[PDB]
Amino acid sequence: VTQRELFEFVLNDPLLASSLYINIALAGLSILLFVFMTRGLDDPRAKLIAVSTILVPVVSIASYTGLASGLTISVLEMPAGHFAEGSSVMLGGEEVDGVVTMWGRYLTWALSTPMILLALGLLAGSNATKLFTAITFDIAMCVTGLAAALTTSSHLMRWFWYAISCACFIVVLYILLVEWAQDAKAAGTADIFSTLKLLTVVMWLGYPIVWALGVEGVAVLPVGYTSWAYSALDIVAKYIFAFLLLNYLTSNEGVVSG
Amino acid sequence: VTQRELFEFVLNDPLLASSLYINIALAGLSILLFVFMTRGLDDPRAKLIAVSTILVPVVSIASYTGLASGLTISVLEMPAGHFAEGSSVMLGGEEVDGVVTMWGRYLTWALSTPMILLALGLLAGSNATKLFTAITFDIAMCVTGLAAALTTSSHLMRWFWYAISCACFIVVLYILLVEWAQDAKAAGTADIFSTLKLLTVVMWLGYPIVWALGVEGVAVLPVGYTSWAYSALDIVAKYIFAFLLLNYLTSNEGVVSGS
Amino acid sequence: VTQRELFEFVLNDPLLASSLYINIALAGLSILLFVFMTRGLDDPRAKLIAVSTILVPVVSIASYTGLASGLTISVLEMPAGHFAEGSSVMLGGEEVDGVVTMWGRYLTWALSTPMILLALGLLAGSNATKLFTAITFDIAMCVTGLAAALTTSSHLMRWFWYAISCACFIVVLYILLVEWAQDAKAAGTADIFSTLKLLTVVMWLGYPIVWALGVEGVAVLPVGYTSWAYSALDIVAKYIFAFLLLNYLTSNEGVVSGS
Ligand SMILES: CC(/C=C/C=C(C)/C=C/C=C(C)/C=C/[C@H](CCC(C)(C)O)C(C)(C)O)=C\C=C\C=C(C)\C=C\C=C(C)\C=C\C=C(C)\C=C\[C@H](CCC(C)(C)O)C(C)(C)O
Ligand SMILES: CC(/C=C/C=C(C)/C=C/C=C(C)/C=C/[C@H](CCC(C)(C)O)C(C)(C)O)=C\C=C\C=C(C)\C=C\C=C(C)\C=C\C=C(C)\C=C\[C@H](CCC(C)(C)O)C(C)(C)O
Ligand SMILES: CC(/C=C/C=C(C)/C=C/C=C(C)/C=C/[C@H](CCC(C)(C)O)C(C)(C)O)=C\C=C\C=C(C)\C=C\C=C(C)\C=C\C=C(C)\C=C\[C@H](CCC(C)(C)O)C(C)(C)O
Ligand SMILES: *C/C=C(C)/C=C/C=C(C)/C=C/C1=C(C)CCCC1(C)C
Ligand SMILES: *C/C=C(C)/C=C/C=C(C)/C=C/C1=C(C)CCCC1(C)C
Ligand SMILES: *C/C=C(C)/C=C/C=C(C)/C=C/C1=C(C)CCCC1(C)C
Ligand SMILES: [Cl-]
Ligand SMILES: [Cl-]
Ligand SMILES: [Cl-]
Ligand SMILES: [Cl-]
Ligand SMILES: [Cl-]
Ligand SMILES: [Cl-]
Repeated sequence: VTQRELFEFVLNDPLLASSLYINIALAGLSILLFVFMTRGLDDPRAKLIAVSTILVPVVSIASYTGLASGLTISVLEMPAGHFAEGSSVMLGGEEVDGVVTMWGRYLTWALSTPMILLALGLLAGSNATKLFTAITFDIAMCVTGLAAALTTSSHLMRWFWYAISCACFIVVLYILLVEWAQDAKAAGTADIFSTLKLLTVVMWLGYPIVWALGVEGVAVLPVGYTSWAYSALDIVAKYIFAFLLLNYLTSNEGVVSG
Repeated sequence: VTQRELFEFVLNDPLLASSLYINIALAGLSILLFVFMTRGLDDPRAKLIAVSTILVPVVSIASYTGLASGLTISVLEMPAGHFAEGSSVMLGGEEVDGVVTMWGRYLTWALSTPMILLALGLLAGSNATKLFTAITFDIAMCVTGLAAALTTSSHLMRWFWYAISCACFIVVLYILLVEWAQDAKAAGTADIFSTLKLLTVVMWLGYPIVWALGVEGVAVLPVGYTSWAYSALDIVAKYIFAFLLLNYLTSNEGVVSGS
Repeated sequence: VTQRELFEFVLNDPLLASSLYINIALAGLSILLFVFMTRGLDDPRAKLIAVSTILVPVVSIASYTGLASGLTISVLEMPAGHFAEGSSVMLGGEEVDGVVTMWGRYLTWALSTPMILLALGLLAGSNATKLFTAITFDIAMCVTGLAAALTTSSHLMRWFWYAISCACFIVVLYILLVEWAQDAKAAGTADIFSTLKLLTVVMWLGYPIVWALGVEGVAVLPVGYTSWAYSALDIVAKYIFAFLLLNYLTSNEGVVSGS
């Protein structure tokens, strides 16, 4: 399959196309809004938190460009027994075996989610040890999930990588729910943290669910539905999450200064 | 050549399959042990050393799964003049030109090795400059080793990359043997450091040798033995190494405190 | 299109081959020269700058080896509307459609440019916030540049990434020209920083110009000429830039010794 065919496949499919191009527009508009909102920051620690946050939609716009252009999408055949094995996709007038694997999402999450975690950790006044733990295991979760999506030799290996990824995820969840909830009180950011933490935990839990229900998993959701589900999660987990963090940050630059 | 053909290819050859699936379980079992061993730590600095150390077997289980699943393995045709050139593999009933390239190892080494170094550097009370130097050259060592294995155009190029990788390695060896060995004194970990240090250097020194002997080098060793050589080296350079460091840490948390 | 075909295409193409092999040599000689020059450094901060600087030619030799070997080169077909669409390369013995894409340059810039910036920011006495910002957007610039060259589906998509990459570039430019220019005055390195600042801004502006003029862009410059333009830029932006920064550092260790 050609990159252009996958690019044409995205266009031609209103559902799939809208899920991608809307976030290219939204992520781009977010970057511009966030830069305008924080233009007045003077404190370097507050600025560090703002840059880290702004990088979230910066990575997002590139991720969606990679997906919509076909650069980071592949057509893969599922292993023996996989709920979607034997499926076909059809590019233009031709029909090919396999499923539309949008691995570009999983790959870029390894870049954007560490930035969400770094911004949140700093906001909560975390120490280096916890930031390092959250971030490394977070990256490990994103990479093993990518590996699971790219494995086509065995149906079991796929879910095994999915398990490894879930294990790394509980670590991140633990420091978010336990560790940082405490740190935030000592930092004077318990209020905004509890909000972002609640949002983060609930929205993030959605990704592995969507993964299991879409073509990658048990395939009960079509490609266009699974994509909008992720694009919807991103809109909250990234764009509104960042708007709320930066909205607070610009009104509380002094508290975050340290 | 599909991923499916490489997966089962690991089978039908218990010599190769064992070296892989065995470390998957040893890595996982090591992770469990370490987590319960370090349940007592409370010092943020001692906690850093532990997490850094625990990540080694974490990257290892994923690395072996990538290899075992056929995800990070390929069949490459060696260049003219290469000893393994003109070889076949046959992923089943059909035989194809090339050799079984397990690049999956070299790729993850750029992730695991930096963590081993992070742990050691912290133990010795190293400063940032030395940590930065060790980790950057260690990563360069791994990536060029990976490039060496993927180069199929020229035999001399493969060896040129090998040479570059060796130059980066001496940089790591130098900080281990000369720099940190001295920092460990001011940190008060010279004792445990010398131990881990001696272990690390001897074990790492074997990876390039294995590479040179395996199918990607002179090809005197079979993919099964080379895989076991590495698999054996990891058990020491990673798991047992992690245990020694962690064992010390749990018993001497106040030594590496400074928090 | 095999790696070998690419490796042989470079050879038998004097322009292209010379733009690659010459810098494998210049990078290597630069590494030796810089190590020799910095031998007497003792302050940890002074040595951080030096190591960060030396890593520039280390990444560079590996980059050029990757290109000369054919490992990081590919033949791609340009999208409709591209002034290089439907082009032929005549690779090996048979004419092949597409353009020789040396994407290995963009891939390694993501590793080398952050080191140039770390060295400069340190030289200017930058806080961690500006260093984080400069380096992350620099990496974003490089990765989206690589994505642009790797995009064959749409012509518009290629220039859009180029646009995103440019946006990231202005952040780096602003930090160099606005932020660090003022910081260097407090760090007592105003003179040398302003010099390296300018050399850097001028040479870096050269890369997107070459990208746009070369085969990746409007194609007014054939592959061998686009390659020499990049190789000429690297000699100034990397090797002589590093030579000048180290020349200053070794005569002013105390000025940047700080902590
Ligand atoms: C808006 C935007 C993109 C919009 C896209 C749109 C609308 C696409 C529409 C597509 C359509 C309709 C498609 C239709 C299809 C076919 C249609 C057809 C006609 C063909 O048929 C169909 C029908 C579905 O099939 C991008 C912005 C993109 C924006 C970018 C790339 C911005 C970059 C900014 C940066 C990078 C600033 C950074 C600033 C910083 C880091 C500032 C720093 C300060 C701190 C500085 C310090 C510390 C260094 O001193 C701070 C205080 C934090 O601000
Ligand atoms: C146990 C495990 C895996 C076990 C696997 C086994 C037994 C596999 C067996 C396979 C077989 C027999 C195959 C046979 C083949 C048949 C093949 C065929 C296809 C036919 O079937 C045949 C026959 C040869 O051919 C994994 C764990 C995997 C575990 C993972 C991925 C864990 C992640 C979590 C961590 C590492 C927590 C970390 C917690 C930390 C760092 C907590 C923090 C504390 C500090 C707190 C702070 C910093 C947050 O404040 C600290 C003190 C550091 O602990
Ligand atoms: C010189 C060199 C290479 C030269 C290559 C040449 C000339 C190639 C020529 C090719 C030709 C002509 C080809 C022709 C083709 C065919 C021709 C034919 C005839 C065959 O037909 C044709 C015609 C085009 O088609 C490499 C060096 C290569 C060098 C390397 C790889 C060096 C590594 C060193 C390190 C990594 C040290 C590092 C030291 C450090 C970091 C020291 C640290 C100090 C601080 C210490 C601390 C922090 C640890 O405490 C410090 C102060 C920073 O120095
Ligand atoms: C901007 C993107 C965000 C916030 C992405 C978040 C992604 C996750 C929390 C993904 C988790 C997964 C698992 C826990 C199991 C395996 C599969 C994944 C990758 C979907
Ligand atoms: C867990 C894995 C470990 C500790 C791996 C260590 C690997 C090395 C020290 C590899 C070194 C190599 C060279 C010095 C030369 C070229 C080839 C390599 C990659 C095998
Ligand atoms: C050693 C390499 C150096 C100094 C490389 C510098 C590269 C740039 C400044 C590249 C910038 C680019 C853009 C701003 C737009 C898109 C294309 C690029 C990647 C050429
Ligand atoms: Cl600042
Ligand atoms: Cl993303
Ligand atoms: Cl802690
Ligand atoms: Cl590993
Ligand atoms: Cl030092
Ligand atoms: Cl480079």
